[PDB]
Amino acid sequence: GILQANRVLLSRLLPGVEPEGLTVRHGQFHQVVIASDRVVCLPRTAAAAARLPRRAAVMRVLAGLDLGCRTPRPLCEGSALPFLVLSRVPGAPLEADALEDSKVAEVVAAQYVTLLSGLASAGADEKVRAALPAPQGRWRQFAADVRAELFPLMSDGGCRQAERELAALDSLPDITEAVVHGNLGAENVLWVRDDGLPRLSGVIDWDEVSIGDPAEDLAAIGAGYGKDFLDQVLTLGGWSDRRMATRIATIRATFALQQALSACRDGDEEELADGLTGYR
Amino acid sequence: GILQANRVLLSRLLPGVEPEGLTVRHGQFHQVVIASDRVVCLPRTAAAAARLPRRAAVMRVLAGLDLGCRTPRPLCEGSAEGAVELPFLVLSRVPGAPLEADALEDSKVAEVVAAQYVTLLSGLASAGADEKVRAALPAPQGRWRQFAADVRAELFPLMSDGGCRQAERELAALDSLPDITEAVVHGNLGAENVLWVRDDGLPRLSGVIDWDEVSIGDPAEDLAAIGAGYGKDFLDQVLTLGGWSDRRMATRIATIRATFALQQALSACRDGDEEELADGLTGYR
Amino acid sequence: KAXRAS
Ligand SMILES: Nc1ncnc2c1ncn2[C@@H]1O[C@H](COP(=O)(O)OP(=O)(O)OP(=O)(O)O)[C@@H](O)[C@H]1O
Repeated sequence: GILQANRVLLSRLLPGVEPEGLTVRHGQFHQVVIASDRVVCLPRTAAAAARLPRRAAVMRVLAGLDLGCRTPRPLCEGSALPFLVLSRVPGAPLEADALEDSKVAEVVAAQYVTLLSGLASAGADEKVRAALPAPQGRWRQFAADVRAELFPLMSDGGCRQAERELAALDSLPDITEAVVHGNLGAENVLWVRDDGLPRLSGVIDWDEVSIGDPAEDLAAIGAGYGKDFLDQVLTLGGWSDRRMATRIATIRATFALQQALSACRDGDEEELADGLTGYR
Repeated sequence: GILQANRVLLSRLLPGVEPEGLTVRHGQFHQVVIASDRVVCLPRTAAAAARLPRRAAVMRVLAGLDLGCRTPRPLCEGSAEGAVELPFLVLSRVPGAPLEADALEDSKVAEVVAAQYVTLLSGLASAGADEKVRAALPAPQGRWRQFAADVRAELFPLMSDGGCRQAERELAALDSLPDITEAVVHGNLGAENVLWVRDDGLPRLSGVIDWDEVSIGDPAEDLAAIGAGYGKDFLDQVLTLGGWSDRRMATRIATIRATFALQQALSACRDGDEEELADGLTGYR
Repeated sequence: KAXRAS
């Protein structure tokens, strides 16, 4: 298996730990080996091995930001196939059932605001801007990939309604003021319950991290938990103007296509079908 | 005492958490409150509250170092560092527990444990070269000369005549020591402040805590702490792997290691921990 | 993998 193949590395990084006891979350680009208090990122393709140095450097930069919560901190890096040991953020995700409690929502939203605030502030820092990437015309490049790859798979009516969504992207300004997680899903935000009310342990999965528009992350929160909750976060954070709502609404439309676009490339039939549900 | 007094503030910072089931460690300036996943530094005085802005900046710098392990991470805003005074400071709690001395009887545990100490101390040493870290952290001059004076002023009154004689022998060599300001020094790297995850396999270093006395200083200070706790053989192993087994370094450690008992006593005297003070003065009466 | 973006 994957554990047997890397037993030499695991014996070094995790001395005495039985490899077959561990779990391996086979992600998209990396193969993270889940240990008790840490994980071990390994590149699947050769291209991922080339980016791992800067990825490791990026993760260290994120570790020195005041986000009001933990992030995977680099512990070790080398070769054998390059590797990166990151700290395991404790706590589990939060289901939408919990937000039905009003007092919980206040707390959860407030800590989300503190997180997004820290990300916003960090984007101003010159050091952070140099460390992290900031692609120009990511949406127009995205639109071209969608038009190339997904349009053939879509219906006539689906292409119309898709083109309207891609048309909206050109209206958006190319903002690069804040740090953007890029995939701020519910399962990527970990929480501490059973002590008091939920307390944000930390965020994980920063593979789509960049300097960009913070609406992207707000949209992700809205995709996870919905209208009423996002409104609460916007009102507390003071991001409830029309232009911000427009940017959020516009970006959220692409989430279905982004799922399909990725699934198309890595031959995921279940994801591709789900992403194209409306578009055919 | 502290739990009851700051019940209202803690009820904000820790919503719905019963203060009855929270621990407290006494600090010189601050009063740390141990929750499950985080810690809250509470000023004893307004002077202590004025230091927290700078404290927050320091802990951020430590969180950015390559120590190969966790440190307490500021959970405040970034703009808290520019403030005049903070009523509190929240830090992330490092998971794991301390390690016993008897665990090191297994040689292969010592090899692993020492290697991770080396990774830590190597990280602190090379970070001390970085000029932004030097600018961030304090770097007092003639600290040894001053330390001896603080001991004679504060601790000698609590000591017997015999304890004072033995103290003088230990404090004598401090004036002769060179005032090194190279590495990032923890200042209290005792066994208790070094936490380990030992749930699977051999002990792995989780992280380090109590950076109240952190500074740019002599890396022999930290090595002395290790020597004080785990002893001769283990230290030498750490010195070998790290490559600090030279005669000069060994001599500095030997001198400081003798005074490390007094360092604990002086610390516990200032923060007012009677049991910790009794332990430190064990022998000095 | 997923509608948040992934
Ligand atoms: N710091 C971490 N702590 C705990 N689990 C983690 C951590 N980082 C990643 N994971 C695990 O990885 C899963 C998500 O995949 P991961 O973030 O490793 O993706 P990847 O392969 O690096 O690339 P991509 O983000 O493009 O999918 C999480 O659900 C979790 O199980």
